[PDB]
Amino acid sequence: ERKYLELKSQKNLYLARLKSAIAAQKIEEIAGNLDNASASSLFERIETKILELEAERELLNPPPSPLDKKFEQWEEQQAVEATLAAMKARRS
Amino acid sequence: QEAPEDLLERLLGEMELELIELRRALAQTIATFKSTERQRDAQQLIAQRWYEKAQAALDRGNEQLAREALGQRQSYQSHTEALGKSLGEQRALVEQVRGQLQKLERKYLELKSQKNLYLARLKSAIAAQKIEEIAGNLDNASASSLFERIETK
Amino acid sequence: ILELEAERELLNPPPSPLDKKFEQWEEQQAVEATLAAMKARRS
Amino acid sequence: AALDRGNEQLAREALGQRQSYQSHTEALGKSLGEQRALVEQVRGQLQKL
Amino acid sequence: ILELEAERELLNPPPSPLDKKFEQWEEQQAVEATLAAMKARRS
Repeated sequence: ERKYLELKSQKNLYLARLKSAIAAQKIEEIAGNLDNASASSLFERIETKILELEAERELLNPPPSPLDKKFEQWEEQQAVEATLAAMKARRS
Repeated sequence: QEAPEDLLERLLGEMELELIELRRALAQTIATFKSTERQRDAQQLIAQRWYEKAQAALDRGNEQLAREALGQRQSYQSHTEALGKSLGEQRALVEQVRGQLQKLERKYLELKSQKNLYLARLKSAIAAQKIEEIAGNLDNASASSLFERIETK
Repeated sequence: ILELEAERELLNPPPSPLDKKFEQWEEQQAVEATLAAMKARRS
Repeated sequence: AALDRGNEQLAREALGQRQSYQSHTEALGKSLGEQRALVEQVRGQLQKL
Repeated sequence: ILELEAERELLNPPPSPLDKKFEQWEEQQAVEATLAAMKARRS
């Protein structure tokens, strides 16, 4: 009788360890499914879909060339300069 | 294949069941641990009571009866030493096990915190590719779509 | 009762024994400071 | 307050305890900064949208 | 439990013992620096 209850006393302890162990391997398995490139999973594998879909947007409508960026930036800086230059000169 | 994003809600939702499932069991361990603690004290008190009887039995010059009582106490004492050893070993596990879960809870919510952020990006991305797809359906001759293809009619 | 009681501990962890010492130590000085000034205030 | 009255041993434990919290402050603060660009950037497309 | 526990190690390798020394060494100086300035700040 004493031996039987002793085994039952320790029975639930391992169940907690195994169930925690079962959860322990599940948590990092799910975290592994959302880890860095070492696993290449959803958290990093779904953002790729954003990029490829984003890349598609570029192909359909090509972005303006960097030359025009300089043109608009250069002219706008002179455009604002011309407006303020005449404005401050207009002040007197 | 099922939508990967829908799983994230299910995985964390399913995981949350595991968390509470894990947490409930942890309570069972401590309660059983506390119970075993009571038995050691209860049996020790019995041994102490046996010692008290030995003191009274030893008094009045009757030593033969005391010897039997002392021998009887040894049987109980064996359990005290044996059970006490078991209690000490379990202390590390009950303390250690809480450590993983304590880190687990913080980690779990952190993943859930960032879960909705990507959903916004993807849903915006889904809309982002839809808007220029519709605009592409109404773009210039580069696509030759309704906005330019209906005027041909 | 114990396992349900154990659950209560897990949900809201009890304060660490360090704070018990902090409150006990400061309170003993806090009461000491109040009574020390009070008895000194008597004269 | 613990450092006061010449009790330095207790202060060391408190300072060590603060480090655990401080780690989260640094860690969480880094995450907040990264998200700032996305929340600002995302509104840009919709504003044009 | 061990083999499943061993799997956890493989998926996410634990930090090397070198960093343990780095954090332990710097933290001991970090707390030392804070308390050294704190006690010096006392006077």
